[PDB]
Amino acid sequence: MDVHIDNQVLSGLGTPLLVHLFVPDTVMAELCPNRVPNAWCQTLFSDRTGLTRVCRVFAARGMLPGRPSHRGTFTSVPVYCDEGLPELYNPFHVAALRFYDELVGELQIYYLSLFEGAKRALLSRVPVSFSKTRRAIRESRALVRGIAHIFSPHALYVVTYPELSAQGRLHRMTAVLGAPEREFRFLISVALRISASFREKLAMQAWTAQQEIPVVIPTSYSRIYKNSDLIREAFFTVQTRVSWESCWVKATISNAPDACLWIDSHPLYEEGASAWGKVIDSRPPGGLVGAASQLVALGTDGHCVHLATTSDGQAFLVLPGGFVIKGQLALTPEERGYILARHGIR
Amino acid sequence: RFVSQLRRKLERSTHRLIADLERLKFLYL
Amino acid sequence: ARRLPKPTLQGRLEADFPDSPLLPKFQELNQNNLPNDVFREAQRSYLVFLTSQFCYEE
Amino acid sequence: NLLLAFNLQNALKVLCHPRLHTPAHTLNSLNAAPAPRDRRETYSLQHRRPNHMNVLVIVDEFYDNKYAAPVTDIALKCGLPTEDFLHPSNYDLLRLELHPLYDIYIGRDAGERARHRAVHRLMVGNLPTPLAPAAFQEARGQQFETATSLAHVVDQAVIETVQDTAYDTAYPAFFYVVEAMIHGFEEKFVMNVPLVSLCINTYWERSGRLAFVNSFSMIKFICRHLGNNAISKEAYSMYRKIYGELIALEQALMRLAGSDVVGDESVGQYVCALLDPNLLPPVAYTDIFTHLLTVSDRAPQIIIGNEVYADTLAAPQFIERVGNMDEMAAQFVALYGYRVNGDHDHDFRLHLGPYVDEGHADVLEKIFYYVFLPTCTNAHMCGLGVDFQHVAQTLAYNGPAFSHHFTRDEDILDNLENGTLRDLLEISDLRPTVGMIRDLSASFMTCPTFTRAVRVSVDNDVTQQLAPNPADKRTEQTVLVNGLVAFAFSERTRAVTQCLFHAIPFHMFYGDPRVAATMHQDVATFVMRNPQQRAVEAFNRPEQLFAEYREWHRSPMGKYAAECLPSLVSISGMTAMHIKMSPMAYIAQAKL
Amino acid sequence: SLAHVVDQAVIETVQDTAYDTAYPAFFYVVEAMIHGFEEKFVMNVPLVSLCINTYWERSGRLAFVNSFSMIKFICRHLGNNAISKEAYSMYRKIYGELIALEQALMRLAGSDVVGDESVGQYVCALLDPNLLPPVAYTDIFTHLLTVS
Amino acid sequence: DPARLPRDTGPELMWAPSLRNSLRVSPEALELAEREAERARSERWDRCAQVLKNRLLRVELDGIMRDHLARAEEIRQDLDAVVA
Amino acid sequence: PELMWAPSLRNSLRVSPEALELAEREAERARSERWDRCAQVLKNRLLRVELDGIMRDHLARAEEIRQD
Repeated sequence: MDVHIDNQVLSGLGTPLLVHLFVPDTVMAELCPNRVPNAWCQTLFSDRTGLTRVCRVFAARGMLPGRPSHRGTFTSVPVYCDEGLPELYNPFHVAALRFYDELVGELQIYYLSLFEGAKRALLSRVPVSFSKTRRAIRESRALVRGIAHIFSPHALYVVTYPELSAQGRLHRMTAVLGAPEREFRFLISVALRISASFREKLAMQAWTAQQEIPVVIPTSYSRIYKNSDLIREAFFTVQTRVSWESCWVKATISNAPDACLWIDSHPLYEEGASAWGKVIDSRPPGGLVGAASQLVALGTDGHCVHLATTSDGQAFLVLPGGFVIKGQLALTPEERGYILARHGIR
Repeated sequence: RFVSQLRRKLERSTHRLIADLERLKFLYL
Repeated sequence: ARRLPKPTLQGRLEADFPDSPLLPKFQELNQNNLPNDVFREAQRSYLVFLTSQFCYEE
Repeated sequence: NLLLAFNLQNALKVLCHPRLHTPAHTLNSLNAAPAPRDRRETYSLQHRRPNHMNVLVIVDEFYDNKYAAPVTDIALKCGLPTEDFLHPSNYDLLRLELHPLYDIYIGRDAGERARHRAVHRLMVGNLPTPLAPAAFQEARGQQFETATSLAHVVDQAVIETVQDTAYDTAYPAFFYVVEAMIHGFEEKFVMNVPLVSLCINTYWERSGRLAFVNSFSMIKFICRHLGNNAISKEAYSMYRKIYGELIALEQALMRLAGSDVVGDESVGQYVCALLDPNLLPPVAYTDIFTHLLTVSDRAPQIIIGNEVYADTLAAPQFIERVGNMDEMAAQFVALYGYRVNGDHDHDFRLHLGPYVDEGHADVLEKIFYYVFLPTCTNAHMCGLGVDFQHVAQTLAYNGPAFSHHFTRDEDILDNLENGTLRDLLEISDLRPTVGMIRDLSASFMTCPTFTRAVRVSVDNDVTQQLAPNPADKRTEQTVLVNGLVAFAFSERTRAVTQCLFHAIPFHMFYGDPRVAATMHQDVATFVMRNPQQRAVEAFNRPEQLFAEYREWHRSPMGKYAAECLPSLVSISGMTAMHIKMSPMAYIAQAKL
Repeated sequence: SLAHVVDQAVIETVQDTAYDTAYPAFFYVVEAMIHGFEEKFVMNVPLVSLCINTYWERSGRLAFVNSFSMIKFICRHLGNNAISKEAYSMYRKIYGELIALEQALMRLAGSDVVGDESVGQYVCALLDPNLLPPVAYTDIFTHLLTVS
Repeated sequence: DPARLPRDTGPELMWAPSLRNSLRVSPEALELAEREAERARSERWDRCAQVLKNRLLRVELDGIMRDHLARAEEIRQDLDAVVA
Repeated sequence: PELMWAPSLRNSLRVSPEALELAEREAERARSERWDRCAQVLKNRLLRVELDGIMRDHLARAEEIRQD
């Protein structure tokens, strides 16, 4: 319970009330491989979308709960959406975290899964952490309760405990949707406009390939890939469930820091949720010929479609087979600032 | 004083029963 | 998405044994909400349910 | 000139270090290699979760229009001896065998870089037949017999009679429907004492060998009940010897375990795999799924058709108990309406019994299903699944059991009509008089509706939980709920029972294509087109049902069980190869 | 590791069965009649069980081991006390030994595969589909030149 | 204007055939994956049919479960007002 | 021998005018199905997290039962 009293006196500037929680290792293992993170709070609104300041959450892992039943990581969620009096709760209201060590993996949590279980679980001197002395005397089992998670179907333990007035006001609060409805529709909107840009670039040209990346191709390429076999190019737009892991936003976050290339690569047909948001590097002493080795290793991928984004506002789609279709990236810069505030600072 | 026992056992029987109805609801979906 | 093939179950029992005490507890069903063969097999299932009921109570 | 001995115990100062058990260094060395293996496998890497729930669509769909028959590398290893395993022609298999605790696979380059992934070899028998041949395992079993002073109560005779029992082509399929209707309940079994007391008696008089060995619940009930001169004496002595074998073997395994504890819990769950409660038996009629969630420190996840159920408080949402049949009399028609007006695909409700409170802590049926049965019978049985509605329509839409004015003690075979029960009872030739068929049909009031298969994924032990990849510290295991494992089928049996049973090749011991091709006319074409798949080690199985890498019993166990001679030494060798490869497993192996 | 489920005594029975110069010719006219398939076989089940069980007693040896399809049926259709235990156990031993030798050949040929088909037709003549049994009653020919 | 060649190996030049500029394709594995994924796509269409119907069933179910409490509340408020 | 077309930048794809305009429409048809299936399972867990609230409120009202 070390992180509980570690960000309860630090996050009190940006947030009135702080919640203490657990994440099991089993539920967040598909967020990040090999438990590489060791956070950033950004609660987005359901009907009142906007943008909010980012709050920092101190989390430390590898340390168990008081229960021996499950052993997982520690976390905390700030609650600061409730304007003025926090007696109102916003229902169907997400809270999004950016847990990280070196930014990797994302977590989304409803306020309703949080708050329903929070009521369910119930000549100087040196300065003393009065919260630390008050935390130490509870030390019991029923402070922690297991609550199912609506995003990912697992039990997420919250630890609340009759500590002080700050949690004391918390369980007395009650009040009388569309928060994940927007982010899917937004990403599919920009994916539809990108596929329309590729449609008009294939239309103003002949229906042909320019083949930016060289790779050798067999004679049976029109057989083993059928005539107008755009099955992957059909279903590409359904396969992009994520955006903030995608390389599509990696160009927009890298405009201010200069310009490299980013790759969203997907399986020809359901071979696995492959890869999102990687780098093609010209900075290190691998150099431009080292980046060209990566790009020909990209074009030689015979079982994956590829999408390329540049940081300067251009988008490409590399077919398996070295073929490519040029395209444009440009969008209304309100959504640029929207994504830039969704990730971090403007 | 005999009204404060049968009434109490019957409302205990219905407060277990409304939980049984929500359990039948969880049995449905 | 599918179940096993059906067993044989030749003939009908209700057209053979009118002296069955579970026969008055048989006709609480409805033909007119479904075709004839699916209602027939639903009648088979209800009859074997009530047969198991009679064997269990005895 | 002092004659210093070098035991195993003096090597525990190096064999018990965690650096031998983390594959993180060797996966760093494999994934930084400039030229990985080109031949990738993609057959049983990851258990994909099913969306539906009935397994007949999974089996039928898996074998429908299938012409690809790929095999995994672990099955490719244990099919050739030592001398050619180290040959330079087999470098493609030698390239990945580089750690005894880890059979590292490569997977696929479906993303960007194909990463060498390491799954931990749990028990010592998962070493390949090249680097640990079968005669070495039988001789280690003979070391185990003298190290614990085991007293084998079974002779050769009981082993050979269960052996040619499971090689009987004309095994009575009516015994399957008796096992299916009782399905491991005490109060249901006492309803069928004059049923099975006639069944195994007439099987003992017709063929001389014993019946009902294809389920632990039936032989345990035969050990508890029916000793009152119900069966003949020589038939009952086989069942008594079989049940004495499991308690004697468990006593030998705890003599191996020793009287030392870590913290407060015993060490017996670390050294062996049978004494580990987190291993589950492959067939569960009563509840154990809520039981191990209360006793395990490692967190299990009983995945029921992509529904997780990782915590113990959400018990009735996923699994309901049927209890005994007396309190269900208010909800008989309610359960029938759940049968006929329920959508069983996308139904994530488990219909089980209560957890029985025995002192054994679930080790005896694990022993019987894992070290006894696939060695006395050389891995030649499969786990079928019943439809309870079709057998319910079979046992009650007959003549005499419906009328109730047909008297009890008359033969049923001369007045039953020409239904499927007639050809079921004709090929088996027993004479169950009506009335013992009546309560047999009346058991349907609290039989389940379908035999669902479920993938319990328990984490490893803390000694061998050192992989960096958090998806491979889990070793999954399928368990076929409410269905019985069963022997080979006649074609006469299969034609009259295709509307009753469907086969599920779910386990390494219990997915076998010699038996599956009998009672399923889809794999009967599949092994007709791919006859090399007829071996139990190279048989293809649905990866949404059986993930071979993510499994407790891998293909070397199937190689040993298929080719062991069924006798005492094979049983002791199989129970001696279920020892884990933990550091304290090395400690308790060095002590004895 | 081919396990022999057959024993020496069963080999002695089938040997002096074939060496019996007094073999009843009624089995031969029956096998003329019940050629091949099982639907013709299931209408003569009391006949074949009678003439097997009287030859299990008039002599000691067994009968109907001249053809394979009879062993295939008697392993799978009889066994309901139509014939005696001592006679039926021999046929069960024979049909167990045949599948035992089959699995021995499949453990010899191994998990090798070339041209998405096994090497069993190349490693062994007895696993080749182009080898035929000399006694044939079904359409093995038209089945053969679709798989060959 | 293309030209057809069997083989080469390992150039520095970017537009030059090789074994390293060869795309590793397998027609059999991709076709099976496609045929199976097509089946999965087909099964994906027919889950969006009758949640309207199950929603109507749960609506009438909560109606008849509100019926029991609407029954019980007035009977519980009748049995305590006889104290006068 | 097997012949491989050498990489030139005049190597055209096999000409695809009709490929994409039905493809994006069937893609969005599958996409709406994916989205409302995810919304259905979201609403299922959402009704299961709200249902325990009214039961906890009823078990809180069961306190006043114990003194009556």
